[PDB]
Amino acid sequence: MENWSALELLPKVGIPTDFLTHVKTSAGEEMFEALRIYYGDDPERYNIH
Amino acid sequence: MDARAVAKRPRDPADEDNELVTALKAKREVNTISVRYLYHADHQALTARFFVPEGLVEFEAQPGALLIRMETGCDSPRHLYISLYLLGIRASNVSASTRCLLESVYTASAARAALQWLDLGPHLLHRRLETLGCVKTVSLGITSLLTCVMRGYLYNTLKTEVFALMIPKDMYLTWEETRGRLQYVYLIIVYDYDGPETRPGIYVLTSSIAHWQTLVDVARGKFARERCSFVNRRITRPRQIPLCTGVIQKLGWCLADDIHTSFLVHKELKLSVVRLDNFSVELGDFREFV
Amino acid sequence: HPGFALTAVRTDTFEVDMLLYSGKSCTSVIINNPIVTKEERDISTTYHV
Amino acid sequence: AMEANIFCTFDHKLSIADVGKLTKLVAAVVPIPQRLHLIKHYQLGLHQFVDHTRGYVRLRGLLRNMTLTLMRRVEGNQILLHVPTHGLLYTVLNTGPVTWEKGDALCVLPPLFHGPLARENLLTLGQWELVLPWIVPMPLALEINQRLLIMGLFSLDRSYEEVKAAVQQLQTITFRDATFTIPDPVIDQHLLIDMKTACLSMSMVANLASELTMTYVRKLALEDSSMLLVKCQELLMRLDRERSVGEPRTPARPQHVSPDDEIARLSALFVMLRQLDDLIREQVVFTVCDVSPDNKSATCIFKG
Amino acid sequence: MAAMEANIFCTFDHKLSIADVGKLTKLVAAVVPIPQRLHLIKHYQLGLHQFVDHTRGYVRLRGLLRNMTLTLMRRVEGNQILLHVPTHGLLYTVLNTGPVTWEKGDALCVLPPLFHGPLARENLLTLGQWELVLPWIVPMPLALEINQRLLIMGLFSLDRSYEEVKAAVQQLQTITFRDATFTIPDPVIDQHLLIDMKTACLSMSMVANLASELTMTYVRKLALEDSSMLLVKCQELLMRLDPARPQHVSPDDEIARLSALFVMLRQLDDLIREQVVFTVCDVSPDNKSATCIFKG
Amino acid sequence: VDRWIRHAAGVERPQLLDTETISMLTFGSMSERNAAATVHGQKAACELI
Repeated sequence: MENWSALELLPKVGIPTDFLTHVKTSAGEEMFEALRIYYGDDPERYNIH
Repeated sequence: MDARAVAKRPRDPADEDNELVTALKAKREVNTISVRYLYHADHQALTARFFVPEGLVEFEAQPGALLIRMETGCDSPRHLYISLYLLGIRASNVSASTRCLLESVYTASAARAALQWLDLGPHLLHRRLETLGCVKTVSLGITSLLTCVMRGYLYNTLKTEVFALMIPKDMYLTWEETRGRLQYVYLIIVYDYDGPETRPGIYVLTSSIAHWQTLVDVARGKFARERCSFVNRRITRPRQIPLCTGVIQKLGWCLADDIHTSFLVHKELKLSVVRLDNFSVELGDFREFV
Repeated sequence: HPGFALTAVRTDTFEVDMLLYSGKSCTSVIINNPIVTKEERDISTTYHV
Repeated sequence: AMEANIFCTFDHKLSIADVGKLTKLVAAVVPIPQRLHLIKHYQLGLHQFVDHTRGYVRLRGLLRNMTLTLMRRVEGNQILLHVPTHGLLYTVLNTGPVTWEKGDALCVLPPLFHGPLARENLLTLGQWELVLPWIVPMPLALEINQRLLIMGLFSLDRSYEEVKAAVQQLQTITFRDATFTIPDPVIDQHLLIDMKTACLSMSMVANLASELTMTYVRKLALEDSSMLLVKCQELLMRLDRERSVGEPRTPARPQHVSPDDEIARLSALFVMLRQLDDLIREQVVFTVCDVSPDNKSATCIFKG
Repeated sequence: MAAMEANIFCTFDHKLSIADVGKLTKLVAAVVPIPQRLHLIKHYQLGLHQFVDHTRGYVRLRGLLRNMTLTLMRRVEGNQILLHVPTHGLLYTVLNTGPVTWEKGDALCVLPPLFHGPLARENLLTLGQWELVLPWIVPMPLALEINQRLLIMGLFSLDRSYEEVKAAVQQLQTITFRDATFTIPDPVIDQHLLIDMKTACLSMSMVANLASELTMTYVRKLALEDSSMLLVKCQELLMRLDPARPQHVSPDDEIARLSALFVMLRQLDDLIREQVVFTVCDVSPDNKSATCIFKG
Repeated sequence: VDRWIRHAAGVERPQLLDTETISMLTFGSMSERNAAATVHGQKAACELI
């Protein structure tokens, strides 16, 4: 798996991203390559080994 | 809603002023009552007062005992509270020397009513009993006002001393050879069905076991002798239907390492008793097994 | 005499006062500042530094 | 704002007189089907679980999964509700038919309206009404569950008067400071399906175990480590009078049952037990410490 | 002695690869049984793996797991493992390991691990001749089906030839449940069953005598009149053959017989029961998290 | 025969509970009684025919 975590910590200038058929359907159709979601707030971004 | 509001640590009641003090602070009017420190504001243990007849106060005057309620078919009293030591005259497990010992202490006429009521009925003894808790801070009088514990450690007020729980040596037994770091205290009643009458057979039993399945498996060990009797009574007596070879229920748990033997002293007579120390109370309902 | 040739083995326990030896700076232990965890249990407040 | 609370609303506007009938139930138990936050009053109460052809068992089994929730304080167009934490004391309310005594175990049961009228209801509001469960003491509750099952065992044979004379007495419980007529599950002659669904579960083991167990007793008997199996095989005779040289000295056993069908007899033996299990036990929802005078409110430590 | 500590630190002697520590971060809030309950346990005591045996009996793992003390993992900073011990009756988050849909509101029970279709157990942690075998948390109905079959497996073998024993074990080892298939690793007839198998057959026998004749005849009378989809199936489970009014109406004695029968179903039915622990409230849409309350 | 051998050896005859025997294999027990006086120390021997 491509490692995540660091994407949630390193600052980004950010983009006004837009795409059709909602954020969820684009991930549920696997049209994107790597993906990850979480509905809670796991402190994996807080942990730093 | 404010970001500082979630930054706040959980509120400390001890830092805050007392509710009685706060209303006085708005008026700045001193009162004779010492509101600076309310008592029993810190006890996790829950308790409730029990009025008791004067004839059953003995043995309970020492802190640490067992108050099991006893329902009765009389309209008054409807519930005569019973000490576990008072129940020892009834239990078959007690030695005849130990039984004769405490039985002389129960010369009170109010105590005499208890033995009359256990025998008259056809109902089994465990159905009429109900665990409540343990003695502390005896009131003593014609109508004793015990402050029985419901769930928590026995101890003196202001935490000055932690009361031990007392259990008679004859009713105590250890299944394990090596004590664990923790062991729950399961009060247990086991009938030995026979013929003319079904004797009881009390056994308080500390054990490292917690799960109900393994707890009743070891209980089938030494108590298997009653298991041969309960089945033999079935083929012997059609229409008669004996039920429940025994009963187990949780009473609490202890640190195990603190346990040691001791003896009570009341009315000159001595009685050796196992002495649980930091016995947190955790009530458990009767659980049937065959 | 049986036809066996018994050959018991026997472990023993000799108490010994061993002497360790090591060179200078053979290893560097690293330490963090000790932490004081807190606990509550009515009768007592056990701590575990 | 330290205390947690479950808010509720009202679709119908309350009458000012109706608001005061909730203040008579400040401490009453208010079971909730599922833990949430905002809750419409249609979700509130046991009334949403009311059924027609379904029997008493459906009302009780759903109640076991319901999250019991004590009433807190009515506040205008709201209902505060707190779900008790385990092991803490709380002042509940004795809405139950029988007066409480100190130290009694308590377990929730669905309400049972009977024949003659007594107390009825106060919170009718557009078809829906705020029914509340009884809070019977546990030792009596075991007696209640035993009656409804046995009264349904006689449902098959209502035709003879001697059976009806017995069910008429089982209907009348007699206990301390109370007498009641627990309603008969039988109605419109034929029994309600939920009781018939349960009554078979008792008759299964009463019959299915009368043949399947014979094969497994003889093999375990060889050990005799507990010796009881030597007498346990004679426990299966199911008889009272002593045998009189009719020679049924040994139990009947199944003959050449198919190995696949033999597994099905045991695999179905326990699925019946999974349905019957709900009535076998009653969790102690509350344990009273000292009843308050007037037998209204009573402080109790929560359990379970 | 201090009462057993609420917070437990687990530290691993073997050096850990980065692939290992990443699995632990996703493993947070999983149920991790421990035996010692020491304030600073070694990783060898951690997990269920040390109790594995050459027999690999699924039965012995059931009773040994009941002596375990369940704990919830928390804060996996660095090498340290914060195994908080939940208090009874309070809410706690829970993270699934075994693939089960978990319908909301069902009772949960800790269970010895099974295996899904890959059989690889892949993404498991191996750590130098050691593994971290975490027992599954399963819905209560699955705990019944996984165990009621296991009691049958010791019974059916008692009278059948060894070729016919494997034929039944081959079928009973698989258990479908909520779409997903499941299968029991290495079932083992053992003395661990015989101590339990005997009391079950004894409980089967005492119920046969407790029943009143009306309680057993209730279905055979019902077949004479009513017909239903359930009643037709029950006749397949029973011998075919071998109003006159009930022979004896003694309601005070009838109800007293029922009370002894409840002692059996609080016992014999409990042999397949495992003590309930977590109580689900709201399952997460990913089914990887759920709030829970109450313990065994 | 099984009981007669024990008198020839002096070994005590076990009557362990079936629930105890399960834990007996899962762990162990100090089945041998401690001597009333250790004149020297722990006994130690084995056997290899």
